[PDB]
Amino acid sequence: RGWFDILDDWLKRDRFVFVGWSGILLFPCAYLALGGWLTGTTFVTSWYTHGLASSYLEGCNFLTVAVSTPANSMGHSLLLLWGPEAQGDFTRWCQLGGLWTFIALHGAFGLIGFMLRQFEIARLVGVRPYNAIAFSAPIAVFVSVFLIYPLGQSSWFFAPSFGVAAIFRFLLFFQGFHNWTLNPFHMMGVAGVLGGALLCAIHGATVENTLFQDGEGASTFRAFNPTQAEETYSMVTANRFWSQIFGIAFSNKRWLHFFMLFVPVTGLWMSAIGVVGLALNLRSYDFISQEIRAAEDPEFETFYTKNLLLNEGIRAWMAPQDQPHENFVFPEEVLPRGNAL
Amino acid sequence: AELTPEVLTVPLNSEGKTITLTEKQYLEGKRLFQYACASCHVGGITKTNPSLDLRTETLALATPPRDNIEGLVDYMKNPTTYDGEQEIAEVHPSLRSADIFPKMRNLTEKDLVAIAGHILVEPKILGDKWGGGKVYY
Amino acid sequence: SYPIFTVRWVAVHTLAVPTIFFLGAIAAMQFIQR
Amino acid sequence: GGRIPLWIVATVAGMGVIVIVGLFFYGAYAGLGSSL
Amino acid sequence: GFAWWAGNARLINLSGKLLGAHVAHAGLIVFWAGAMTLFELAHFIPEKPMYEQGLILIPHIATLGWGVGPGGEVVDTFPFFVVGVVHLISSAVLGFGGVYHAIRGPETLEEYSSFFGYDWKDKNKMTTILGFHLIVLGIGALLLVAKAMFFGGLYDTWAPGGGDVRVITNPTLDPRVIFGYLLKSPFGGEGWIVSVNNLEDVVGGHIWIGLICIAGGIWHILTTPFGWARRAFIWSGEAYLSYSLGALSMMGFIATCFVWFNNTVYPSEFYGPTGPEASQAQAMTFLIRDQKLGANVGSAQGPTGLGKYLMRSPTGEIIFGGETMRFWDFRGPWLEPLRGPNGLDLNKIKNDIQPWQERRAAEYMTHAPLGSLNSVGGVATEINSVNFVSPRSWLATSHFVLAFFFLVGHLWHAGRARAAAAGFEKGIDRESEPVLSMPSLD
Amino acid sequence: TTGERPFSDIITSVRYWVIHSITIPALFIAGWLFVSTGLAYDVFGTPRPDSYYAQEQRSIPLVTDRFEAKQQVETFLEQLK
Amino acid sequence: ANLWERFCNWVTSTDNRLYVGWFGVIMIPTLLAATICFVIAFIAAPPVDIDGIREPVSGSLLYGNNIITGAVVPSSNAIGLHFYPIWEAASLDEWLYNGGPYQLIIFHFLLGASCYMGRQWELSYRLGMRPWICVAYSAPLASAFAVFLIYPIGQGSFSDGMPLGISGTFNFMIVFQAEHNILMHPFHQLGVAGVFGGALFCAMHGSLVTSSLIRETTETESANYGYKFGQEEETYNIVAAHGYFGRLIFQYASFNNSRSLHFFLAAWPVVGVWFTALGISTMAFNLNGFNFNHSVIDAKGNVINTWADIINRANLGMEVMHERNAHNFPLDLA
Ligand code: CLA
Ligand code: CLA
Ligand code: CLA
Ligand code: CLA
Ligand code: CLA
Ligand SMILES: C=Cc1c(C)c2cc3nc(c4c5[nH]c(cc6nc(cc1[nH]2)C(C)=C6CC)c(C)c5C(=O)[C@@H]4C(=O)OC)[C@@H](CCC(=O)OC/C=C(\C)CCC[C@H](C)CCC[C@H](C)CCCC(C)C)[C@@H]3C
Ligand SMILES: CC1=C(/C=C/C(C)=C/C=C/C(C)=C/C=C/C=C(C)/C=C/C=C(C)/C=C/C2=C(C)CCCC2(C)C)C(C)(C)CCC1
Ligand SMILES: CC1=C(/C=C/C(C)=C/C=C/C(C)=C/C=C/C=C(C)/C=C/C=C(C)/C=C/C2=C(C)CCCC2(C)C)C(C)(C)CCC1
Ligand SMILES: CC1=C(/C=C/C(C)=C/C=C/C(C)=C/C=C/C=C(C)/C=C/C=C(C)/C=C/C2=C(C)CCCC2(C)C)C(C)(C)CCC1
Repeated sequence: RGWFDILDDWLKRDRFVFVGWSGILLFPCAYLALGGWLTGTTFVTSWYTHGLASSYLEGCNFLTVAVSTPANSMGHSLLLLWGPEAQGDFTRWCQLGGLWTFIALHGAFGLIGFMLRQFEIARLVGVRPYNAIAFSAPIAVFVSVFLIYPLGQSSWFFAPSFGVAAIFRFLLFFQGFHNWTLNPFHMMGVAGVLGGALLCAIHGATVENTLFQDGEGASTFRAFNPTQAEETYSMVTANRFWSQIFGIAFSNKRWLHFFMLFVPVTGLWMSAIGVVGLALNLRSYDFISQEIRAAEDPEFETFYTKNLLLNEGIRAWMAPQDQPHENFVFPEEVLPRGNAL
Repeated sequence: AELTPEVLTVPLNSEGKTITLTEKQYLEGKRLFQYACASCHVGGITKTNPSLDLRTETLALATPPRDNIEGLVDYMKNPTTYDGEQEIAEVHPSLRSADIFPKMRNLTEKDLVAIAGHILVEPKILGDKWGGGKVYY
Repeated sequence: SYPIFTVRWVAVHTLAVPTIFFLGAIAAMQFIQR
Repeated sequence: GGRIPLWIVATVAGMGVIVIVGLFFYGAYAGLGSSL
Repeated sequence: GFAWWAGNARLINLSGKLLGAHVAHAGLIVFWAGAMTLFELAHFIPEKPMYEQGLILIPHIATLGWGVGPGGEVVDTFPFFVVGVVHLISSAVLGFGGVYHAIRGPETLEEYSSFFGYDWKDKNKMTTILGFHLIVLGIGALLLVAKAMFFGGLYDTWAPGGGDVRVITNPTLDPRVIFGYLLKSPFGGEGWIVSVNNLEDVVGGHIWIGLICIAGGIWHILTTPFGWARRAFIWSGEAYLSYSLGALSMMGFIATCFVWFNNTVYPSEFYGPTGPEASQAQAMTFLIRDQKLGANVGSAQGPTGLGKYLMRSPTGEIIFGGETMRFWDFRGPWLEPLRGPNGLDLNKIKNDIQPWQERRAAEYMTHAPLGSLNSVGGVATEINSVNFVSPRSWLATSHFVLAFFFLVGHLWHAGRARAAAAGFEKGIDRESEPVLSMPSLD
Repeated sequence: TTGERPFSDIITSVRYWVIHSITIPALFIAGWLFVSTGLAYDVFGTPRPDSYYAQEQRSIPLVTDRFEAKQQVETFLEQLK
Repeated sequence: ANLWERFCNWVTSTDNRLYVGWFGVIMIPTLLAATICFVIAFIAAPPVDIDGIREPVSGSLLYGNNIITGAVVPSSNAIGLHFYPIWEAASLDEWLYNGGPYQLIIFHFLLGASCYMGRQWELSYRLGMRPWICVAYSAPLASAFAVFLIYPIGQGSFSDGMPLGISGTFNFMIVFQAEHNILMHPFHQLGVAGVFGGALFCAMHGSLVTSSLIRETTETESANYGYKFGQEEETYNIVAAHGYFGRLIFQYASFNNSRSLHFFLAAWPVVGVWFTALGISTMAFNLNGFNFNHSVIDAKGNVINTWADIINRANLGMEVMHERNAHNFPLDLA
């Protein structure tokens, strides 16, 4: 019964918000990532890193406000407050993009803290730790996208900035420069997310329409008791229904709920891998066979060659404002354009 | 930067006399321009004839010159083609055609100056964006 | 016989307090003109 | 102890959000960020 | 049985309280029709087209021929005011009937009176209420006939001279015409009933529908439903709510297409040009501009080999080139003067275009029904400046959304009506699960 | 169920609203002042509407050095003095 | 015993391995027609002049496409919204050049899929079920109607409906963004919310049920064998799941009623997708995403760009390049 054990006691008390040992990492870091994002979006500009306004103070609304990435010139600098870039000056630190590293790193340690909490609470309660395991998928996306991707690039400048329209911009960048929609790892992600949403909706709907009549009321919610031993819907009728509508159905509730874990988690992991490739401009940009034929045969046209024309438009039209440090000057006559437009 | 009188100062006539608008006048003219003109001249272009714009250099070479308050107030009364040779009130909003262009009816003479002033100030602020088109959005 | 200050008290005010301050600043902001 | 009826708390809080968010939408049309 | 969030289902068998709900809701509808109009009129500026002003109800009144003269120029604003006031006033009376029947009046009607009281499963009573409402509907449709023929007429965008209010003296009664509309393809160049392009057919169809409605109203009063009908339908309040949710849904989709395509009962003078119209107007505008410059629009080959201004539709008709080739089915009063029987006539184009046609095309091209949710006008890459979203987009989008949700409402209530009728809407009896007495599939 | 005071019981209590009818507007006013005084601009370095560009300038003042970047935006800020 | 009553009995029989039903009577031929036509066109259709400008786009495998780039190409802009059955063509060669298969496929598919929804209602009634699973499916169905029918109706052409192909899909979503700024449209944002949240709650619910399986097996066998089909007891401990999840967040952000939970599971994605389907359906009538281009300017009136202006620059590059030969006049009004 020493101090360590006394603190364990106190951390693990059953209270409205459980603390745990993981709370020591989670809570400060989660609160600081979120404070940094609300602080930056309210007050802080992107003028010096990006030539953009990005805060409510400047006239931005909820969609356009962002905590923007540091200037490309900062490389992959940690941009510590006390570091040689900002030399302790909090004002300069904001103006140089320090809040982006602040948010990203405190955010990274918070996700760790959060998944530690999932492990901690599951051990204390005596459940298997599959919810923690599932949470590995959001971690993978976060690190690959916000950390790995810009680390393979020239700077943090090219990571996503923390904001609604700034993320939209990130999406469009990845189409035009990486042709990310063509990437089978994104496609596997798409099918995991869409497959997830489908499973979510189809499983909720099935339970609600194979219910057992357990209460007298038109409102079927009242007739469930959290401690009842009985399944509250018929798996048998659900199974016959889906077998006759769709041909196959689930017959094993355990497989079903595992598959629900499996689909979206795997989807996310696959997309993380592909972003890791893009860290290196290692893209699924082209099909070589298509380019060779099309170079030689100017009547050959597919949706594949149509979409690269659009990526070419995107790059040339957005690059100068989206990468100001490159001092891209594209005179009117070099801009790719179709007829009339 | 801000809306200083140097920028709010524009040619009155071809002689070279000048006039210094007020902020109020400039915003008056910007508002009036959105009301009566932007549907075709948003950002200084002309959607129904992209070949003719409201850049100052273009107005300078119009016949008669239109890079000044007098020439613009006149144009809003009796608009001509670019070489001056035909009056186009029948197809261009103007006081002379406020019967067919009803928005022009409640435009007073100071309204016309504020519209003209807006047109001459905006290129000094927006630069090549004024009448440059989507390339500069 | 309830406690007043709890861990709970603290998490609530850790968020609620700067939320209001922030709402006041963003309110003042709607009257800024160029 | 439990004096203010909860339904009153809810309506007044309710209209306080409406009010503040209305201000933000009004601000979209006035001043900074209005295009004007 | 029902929770607070399905609480209005507590009124299903409380006919007096449920009348209160309906009449109080009818009050809300008249209130908004009145209040909205007064809002629109208080904000209306006559110098400006209605479609630059966010107006959806003043356009409906002008269309009936009040307040406007030739060109759609507004002459008198008082008809608009009157319409607002009388709707607004009337809603206090429906409000009053509503709150009374919902709170103070008899909870159920069938004891105070065997006339107003009803049971949902009384197939005779229900068809009689149907009939009364059919007759009302019938009269309503004739009210429009009366206005068009005996009280001042309707606005006619096709009137020779730019449009004007005209009395309809020769409504179309020929059933080959009236009903022919109902058998045209809904596809392009046909457009089912959305293609009605003259007020004679509009007024004549309303003669027919009024008659038919009055007739069917009398029919359903005198009859009870036949056996094949008795066995095909679910007879309950929720079932009937479902039937009408479906019908409203279908009507809503039709209305969407009406306001989007039709420039006759939604004149473009008031509502703005249609999508197709604006797109035709652009090709017209540059055709006009370029030919004034000397260009030979008939002989000008465009990038693709297709004519730059003028080409052939798949059935040969001469039409505008560019992407608007898809819009060659458009007809509008500003364009038809140029149409000969092969389509657009090169000689009328060379020689007979007028300043007013030029003006109209320039206007409609710069008022195409494109804009952002925050009412920035034009293509989505356009800069701020023009505050504008066409009334047609506002009316198309709103009613698509409502039509859709009423279709979901139909499915929700129709499915539920079936299951409540068969007795398993609350779930599966564990002791008698139908599937457990059925053979296995394999 | 864990021993803290129920939330529903607090916000209807008279004592609660006696404190918070002060503490909430005070915080709302504090935040107002943070902005209305101009302090928020100076703390964070956020440009005021008149100080994005110098008068005849349309160059963004974009940071271009890693270890001289502090001196760079300091230079740009004096090009408004 | 009467012939027709016996036919009706077979149509509605719950003993057919696959339910037929009256909705099935329409669905089976329409979906066979659409499936068979699609399969043949994907492999072998010749190029289709999608944009009406005599610039045919090759979509099938035998014409130099792979699985990723091939598509059944939408019908000609020259046709617009006109109905183009085979028998309206001079010949199959004409019908193929102008993109007839697309119409045949999409009209049969939308019918057949509509009837699929109806079929979900009908078997639900024959089996004594509650009825609303079909309501869940109306969300994907609405989505398909938006991109194959609604958006074409408002833009005036099936040439702007979504291609039946992988890269054609991408083409459609890039052009949609240029012309409608769909990213900045609240209804698309609700779609993402509905799709991301759907995936999240799929994971959550799967991981929580999986976490709280009751030990019924040894370490050498799949846990799945701890559940037997049709067993009457539940196979996980929902109080244990509530106790873990309520403590992961706080008690009252966690469900203890399995009915409310599974209804929440159903509603969130269904409604999000209704909205994103409605986004497409209303951008069909060009009520586009929020436009904040040049919304922030300084004291002089210089434009201060935001992230919205960067988005715009990207949108503009899409705009000017798409259908690069099809536009003769300066605005792309549809
Ligand atoms: C507890 C969780 C936690 C975690 C995990 C972090 C983690 C981080 N923070 Mg954050 N921070 C926290 C809480 C936390 N912070 C709190 C509570 C505050 C409020 C003050 C802040 C405020 C804050 C700011 C303002 C900044 C960070 C930054 C950082 C980063 C750099 C930290 C670093 O280099 O440490 C270095 C120090 C250590 C690792 C300590 C090691 C302990 C040594 C080994 C013991 C030495 C003892 C000594 C020898 C004995 C006595 C000696 C003698 C003199 C007597 C990192 C991502 C920076 C950042 O994000 O930049 C982008 C940054 O600028 N933090
Ligand atoms: C168009 C909207 C509408 C209408 C017309 C009704 C109408 C009705 N509801 Mg429903 N309801 C609605 C929406 C609506 N509801 C919504 C949105 C919800 C979800 C929150 C519910 C939830 C709900 C429940 C849970 C129940 C009802 C019940 C009822 C009925 C009796 C209520 C009663 O006794 O009031 C009692 C209320 C009062 C005495 C308060 C005052 C109310 C008045 C009418 C305010 C009017 C003010 C107005 C400005 C004055 C104008 C006066 C002038 C015209 C002279 C009544 C027919 C009840 C029922 O079925 O009873 C069997 C019931 O139990 N409703
Ligand atoms: C469709 C709507 C509707 C329906 C079915 C009913 C039905 C009923 N009402 Mg309710 N009521 C309504 C609307 C409705 N009312 C409205 C709008 C008001 C406010 C004006 C009232 C105010 C009201 C009161 C104050 C009372 C009732 C009562 C009753 C019951 C007996 C009425 C009777 O014998 O009148 C017999 C016939 C008449 C009175 C003839 C009236 C002729 C009408 C006014 C002309 C109709 C013209 C046209 C259809 C209306 C449109 C005009 C407009 C477009 C300009 C009965 C169940 C009574 C009750 O139940 O008490 C316990 C009662 O005291 N009602
Ligand atoms: C609100 C309007 C309305 C409603 C709800 C009803 C409701 C009813 N009618 Mg009445 N009816 C009405 C108006 C209405 N009627 C009018 C105005 C008339 C006069 C013409 C009639 C004349 C009438 C007769 C003569 C009969 C009924 C009968 C019935 C009952 C059976 C309905 C049925 O099976 O239809 C279902 C319809 C079918 C199964 C076949 C319809 C096929 C059409 C072509 C479908 C088209 C759908 C398509 C998508 C839309 C395009 C339209 C097309 C022309 C292009 C039911 C109570 C029957 C009954 O029992 O009466 C006592 C009966 O014999 N009705
Ligand atoms: C004529 C139209 C009509 C009528 C009379 C009914 C009637 C009824 N419905 Mg149906 N329903 C309809 C249309 C209709 N519905 C449509 C179009 C849908 C599609 C979504 C549904 C879907 C539906 C469901 C899913 C259920 C019902 C149910 C019911 C019953 C109780 C509903 C209740 O108390 O609501 C109470 C009202 C509320 C809880 C408030 C809802 C408010 C909506 C969601 C928000 C809209 C907000 C607005 C657009 C923007 C806000 C702006 C802000 C500034 C305020 C009642 C018999 C219930 C049932 O089956 O019981 C028999 C039920 O479970 N309805
Ligand atoms: C954008 C999509 C998205 C969001 C917003 C999101 C959000 C969340 N998911 C959580 C959980 C989960 N997510 C899961 C699966 C998934 N989650 C997904 C997608 C998302 N998940 C997908 C698609 C899946 C499917 C595999 C699982 C399985 C779980 C959980 O178990 C867990 C939970 O409890 O869910 C109910 C919660 C973690 C809370 C937390 O860490 O607190 C601590 C907060 C911390 C550490 C701060 C992190 C700081 C972040 C990373 C950077 C800063 C962000 C800014 C402040 C805001 C930026 C906003 C602009 C970008 C617009 C949180 C509600
Ligand atoms: C960064 C930093 C830091 C920290 C910070 C913090 C921690 C902050 C916090 C902050 C916060 C914490 C904030 C908050 C705010 C919030 C807000 C601003 C909110 C808003 C809201 C709203 C507006 C909403 C509304 C609504 C709507 C709209 C709808 C729905 C409903 C509701 C009501 C929700 C320090 C110092 C360490 C130092 C370093 C740097
Ligand atoms: C039952 C119920 C309900 C409902 C209710 C309702 C819906 C109501 C109605 C109501 C109504 C619906 C109302 C109405 C009203 C009206 C009024 C009261 C009017 C007024 C007017 C006036 C008085 C006029 C005046 C004027 C003139 C004459 C001229 C111009 C100007 C002016 C405007 C000034 C609720 C939900 C709540 C809940 C439960 C129960
Ligand atoms: C006014 C007008 C007009 C005319 C119109 C008319 C005269 C219409 C008619 C209409 C009609 C004449 C309609 C009808 C409709 C029908 C329907 C809509 C029906 C439906 C049906 C159902 C829904 C069924 C169901 C079922 C089945 C199928 C089986 C068994 C079961 C049941 C019965 C459920 C015109 C355009 C010239 C012009 C302008 C104005």
